[PDB]
Amino acid sequence: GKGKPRGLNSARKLRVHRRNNRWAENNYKKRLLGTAFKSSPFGGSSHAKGIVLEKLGIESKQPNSAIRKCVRVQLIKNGKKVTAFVPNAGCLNFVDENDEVLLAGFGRKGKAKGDIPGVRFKVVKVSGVSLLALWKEKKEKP
Amino acid sequence: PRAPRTYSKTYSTPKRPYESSRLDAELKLAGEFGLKNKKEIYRISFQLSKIRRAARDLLTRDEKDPKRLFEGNALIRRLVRVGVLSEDKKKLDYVLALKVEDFLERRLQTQVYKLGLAASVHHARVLITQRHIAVGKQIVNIPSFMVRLDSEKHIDFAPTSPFGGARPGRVARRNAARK
Amino acid sequence: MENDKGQLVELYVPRKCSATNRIIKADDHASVQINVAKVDEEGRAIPGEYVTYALSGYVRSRGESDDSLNRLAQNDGLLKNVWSYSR
Amino acid sequence: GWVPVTKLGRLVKAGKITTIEEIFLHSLPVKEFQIIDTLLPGLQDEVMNIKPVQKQTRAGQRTRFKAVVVVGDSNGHVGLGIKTAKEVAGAIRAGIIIAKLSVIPIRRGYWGTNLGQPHSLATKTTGKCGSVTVRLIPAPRGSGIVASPAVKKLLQLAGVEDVYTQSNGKTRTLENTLKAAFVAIGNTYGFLTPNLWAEQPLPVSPLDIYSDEASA
RNA sequence: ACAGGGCCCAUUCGGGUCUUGUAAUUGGAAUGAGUACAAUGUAAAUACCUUAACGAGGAACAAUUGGAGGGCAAGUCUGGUGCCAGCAGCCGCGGUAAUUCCAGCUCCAAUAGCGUAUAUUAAAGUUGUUGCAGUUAAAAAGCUCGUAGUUGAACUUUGGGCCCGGUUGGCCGGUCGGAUUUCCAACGGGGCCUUUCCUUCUGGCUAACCUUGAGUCCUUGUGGCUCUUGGCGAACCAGGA
RNA sequence: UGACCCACUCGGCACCUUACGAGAAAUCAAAGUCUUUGGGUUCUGGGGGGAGUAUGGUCGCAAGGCUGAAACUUAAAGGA
Repeated sequence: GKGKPRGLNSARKLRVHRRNNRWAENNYKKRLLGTAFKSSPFGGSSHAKGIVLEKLGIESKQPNSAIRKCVRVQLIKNGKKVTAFVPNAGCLNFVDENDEVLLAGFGRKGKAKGDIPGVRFKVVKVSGVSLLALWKEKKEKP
Repeated sequence: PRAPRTYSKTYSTPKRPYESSRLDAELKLAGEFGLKNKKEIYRISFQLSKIRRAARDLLTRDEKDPKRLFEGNALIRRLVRVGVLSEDKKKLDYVLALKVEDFLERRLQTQVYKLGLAASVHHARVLITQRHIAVGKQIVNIPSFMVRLDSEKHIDFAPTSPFGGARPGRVARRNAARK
Repeated sequence: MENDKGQLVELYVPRKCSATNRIIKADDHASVQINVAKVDEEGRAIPGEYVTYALSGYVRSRGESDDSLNRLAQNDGLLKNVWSYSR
Repeated sequence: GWVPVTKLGRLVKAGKITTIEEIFLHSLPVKEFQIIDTLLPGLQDEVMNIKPVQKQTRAGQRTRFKAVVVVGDSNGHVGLGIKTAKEVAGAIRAGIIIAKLSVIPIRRGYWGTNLGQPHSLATKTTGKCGSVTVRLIPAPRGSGIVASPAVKKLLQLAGVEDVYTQSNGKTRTLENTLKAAFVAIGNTYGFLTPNLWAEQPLPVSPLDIYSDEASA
């Protein structure tokens, strides 16, 4: 006689005692307050527009040393101030201050990647022309 | 607005992606049967996986119930017409013991090969894309065709075609216009 | 177990404890099968002819067997007494 | 040379016994291994997992290389064993034997629609080790071998061809997994369906039927 | 021009005769990207398609972007630097011979297209109903009662009897590759009857044979359907109860 | 009659032994009947911290409880 009511008329007490439970399970937490719209940068999104400030330097977390390349942004929305991260080379160079940049996630949700600490985004485009190209030289910049 | 026109993909990919398991039985397929891309091994795979349940579905009606027989005897005769399964096997039952590999022989791609009119499997194909082969007096330009058993004997070469008629064929309006 | 057309299609038929019509599943060791015996009408052991019966492992563990046979060759047609279906 | 040992060995060299289904009927032991070499030759091997341990000495860490080995053919015959050893070249090896004494039938059979030529099991079975639970289930025709790479493997060698599966069951334990699954197929035979009930009537044991050859 | 990877002989050369190949001399052929008469096209042109004239020899008419420890294809090449420059999505290189940095040669991958950042997807059985985990990894409420919610033992025609027909599968192909009959398996399905609701009454409706007024083409006959008369109601109109 | 012995049972409170099973294992007659994945239903968790804090809302006289963030930071923290 495990812990649940079982007979026939035990609809009522079931549609409640899952709907309570669900709570805790983290996911169903995000989706009811859902956080996504109020908290976090993109709100209910995937991508966005921003414009750079400084070119900050963030060393490592440690089993590592690794002085990586990050940029503060200004979005073109809530305004948060965010940092974000660059790929490939130096990549830095090609992000010349107060330029237009196109930001996206980091495929991890929330969370925070690899050897970087409070950091949660990547730089996809600039000006809107790739980075991918303004490192495999299929275009160049204005 | 208008009747929004209706369409299902045929493909159903795999559940695990990579495997030196199943992989090195596609490349034993392609290959041996012509084909091209993996977007063939998986078309079929779907359409067998399609039929397969309409059996499962039945079997679980009783036997004898109207629906079960009708499809079976309508289901079956659809596969007798395409050569797929024999005469002698059709109880129902049994269509289940049909692996990928039976269907492939009844693709025009290869039925040409066997009707040799083709060096290897290849010379079996350009041979289809290039308007060359023909069923009635009618061209077909697509490897995946599926051989309807009672045609088969009517498989050509057409009037149009260069290998049975209307003219020599381009490269010949050249060896006769430089001596 | 069999086909459509009377073809026994199996590895074998399992042998089944003789008092307990469970099963004997390959690698039992515990495993016995008895070969008691009969007398001929005389202190002479009858040869090439005997009873049979077949213990699981099952019950070797539980004391059981001694009282299970003492049902059965009294229950068969040799022994007299010791045993009771009314305890 | 083979050579022999025990009453059971001698017999099969000579060949007073023929098939493996003698031996699971009377349900013998098995100590020697050649005992199923002469018989089943069909037999083929397969290596699943070669992992290091470890028993950790005063200025070092000892190691072996569990292998774990599965053997059989197509026809209802699986083999399974697990001999650690040191270096691979005892470790597999006297795994391969470890499995061979553990050959075990199965009891391929019908889904429904009786038809002609066994493809699936007879019935639902389950197995348990520590954590894993395996729920093999009979599936109709070439449905498929519905499971992990490894289980597929086991189940091929043991044809068998088609059957649904499911786990529970930490099945990053390649070793406690197979342990289990194995203990279920080996247990098809250890499940009364109507078609057995017809009481069979005991043969006579080899241990005193060829009693004289069986000794010096 | 050599180098060869074969072969036929090698009593030792080496040639050789079917072959790829490193070439820094090579010479005949081939085209359009661009240029451009005309026609075209175009309301009007540009372009396309056509095409006279032109136009391919490397210093052209020149193809790039990203890497070359691992992940992950591919440099334990040369040069500089010495935990400083710098790289590195993560593991990590760099503190005097750096397979990672700067750069030379060399190779690898995509290739008129590559990279880069962001968001999303699959990967994710790390949101899960199918498919998770909750003895200690992060998780069984302190324990019990409870209004909802949710589930809820079994039992109320089974069996048998006759029909008649479909359309898969055999056995004849009946024939100048498909038409169908007997032989005959599978399999559905309508009847009807065995104590058998079919909401059921007023007509019209009958549609079927319990009918049979006559009988017989032909295998010495439960193989074949032309005809009105008593009598089948659910093949169905249409008002109700 | 009662204590007792034994035979049997139903209900306990545990224990030994196996492992056919399960597991990352240590071990487990339940953590078994789970990739052969599904008897009934209530709670909970989804990397480590920040922190069961700040906040609001509430029960208490108070101690305090129940409810319960985020920014930021980080490549491990952990189990056997």
